[PDB]
Amino acid sequence: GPMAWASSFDAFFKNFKRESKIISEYDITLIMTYIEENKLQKAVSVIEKVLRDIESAPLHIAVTGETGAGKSTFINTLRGVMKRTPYPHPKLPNVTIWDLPGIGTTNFTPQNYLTEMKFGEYDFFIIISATRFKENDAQLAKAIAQMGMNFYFVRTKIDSDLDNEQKFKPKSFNKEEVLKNIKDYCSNHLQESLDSEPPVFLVSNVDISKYDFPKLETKLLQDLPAHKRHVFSLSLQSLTEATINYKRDSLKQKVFLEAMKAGALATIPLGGMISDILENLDETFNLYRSYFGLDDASLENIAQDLNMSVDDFKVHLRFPHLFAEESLEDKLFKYIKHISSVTGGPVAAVTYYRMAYYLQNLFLDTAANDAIALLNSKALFEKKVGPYISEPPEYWE
Repeated sequence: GPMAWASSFDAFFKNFKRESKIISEYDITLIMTYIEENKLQKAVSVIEKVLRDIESAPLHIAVTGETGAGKSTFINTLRGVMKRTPYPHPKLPNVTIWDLPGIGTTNFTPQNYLTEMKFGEYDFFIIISATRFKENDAQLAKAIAQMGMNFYFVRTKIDSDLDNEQKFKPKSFNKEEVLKNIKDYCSNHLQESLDSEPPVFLVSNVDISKYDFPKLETKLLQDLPAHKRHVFSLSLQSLTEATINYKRDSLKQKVFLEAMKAGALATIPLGGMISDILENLDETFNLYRSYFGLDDASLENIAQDLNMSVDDFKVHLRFPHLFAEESLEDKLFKYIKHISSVTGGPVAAVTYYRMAYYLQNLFLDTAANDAIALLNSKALFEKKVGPYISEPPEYWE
């Protein structure tokens, strides 16, 4: 009883990368304590409080740097698009990317710049440069860290410098040597002023899949408070498998907690059929489609590149057909048996909410696999219908 539901709870959250956990290990420890003491109502009120903090958590990101750093293109690419300027995210009103003028552009000291730019409103600072980070940049970072906050040095316009070098020396172009020289110069000069060797993230302003942008996103996740990881995961653009999987895992944890909130303690059965639960979940499912870029509007462009209609293209995606007919409820019985033999399942006494949980979990895993397929839509289809059953040799194809 009590001891077994705490182990399922523990075993569920053990399955996730450390930087993706939306509750802290203290939260988990508290919740497990109450479950083990047979205080499930107390455990539920903790989960409710956690979920309220998660759902209302705002995200304010300060991007500080000079105008030559392409700050505008950087900010638009984050959002999928002497005074600070806000740029709300187009899909998430509670996310705001702020354009902060370069400290060198102003004439403030670091401490005065921070107070002028309202440093307490932000979750972290991005210090951006298209060139090298000056000693004033290092002084700013030092102040930010003294305020107990986080900063990240981002060197942008990497694609422009590689292009110039490539056109300069087409036959001896060494991509990795350019990157190493750029990063080392930036690192070595920040190390002299700053107490520790700060990481420097090399990025393209127009393509967040490239260079160090993936490692940046992982470090930002890892440094944020646990409850802020969900809204930050949602704010990412679903353009890499890692980013898609960050969203998948964050939403899977959230629906697990929602299941316990709604169904750990309810006891008169709600009744209905699986078809009724699915009807009730229809708007939730559409919200999930929107998180993953699977809504009809987003699927139009991709279907065109494949000379298909959205209806055609959706034949080859799994989420539309997940529930059909071998009956559905037998498929679900076996699914539940598989999962709950492994991680115990959700803490949900109410069948309605137990099944809502599994239906949402399944939809989330499917939507994420579909989104991953969208990254390489044409090639996947062309390989699928074409004859070859195996992968091509390395540099031939």
